[PDB]
Amino acid sequence: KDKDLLKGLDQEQANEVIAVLQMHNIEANKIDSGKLGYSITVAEPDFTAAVYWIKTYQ
Repeated sequence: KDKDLLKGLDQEQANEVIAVLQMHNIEANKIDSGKLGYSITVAEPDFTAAVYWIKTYQ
């Protein structure tokens, strides 16, 4: 249930991503890691939805 959605996007920038996820009322989890920094992960089966909502942020 942990995948890199972003790379090195700090909390101020991640606020964009967490917002679009939270807006649709989906399991949105904020993950910290070394190669990742700050990113947003979602429920494992809902992986498609996470990436889907970020398509409008590309």
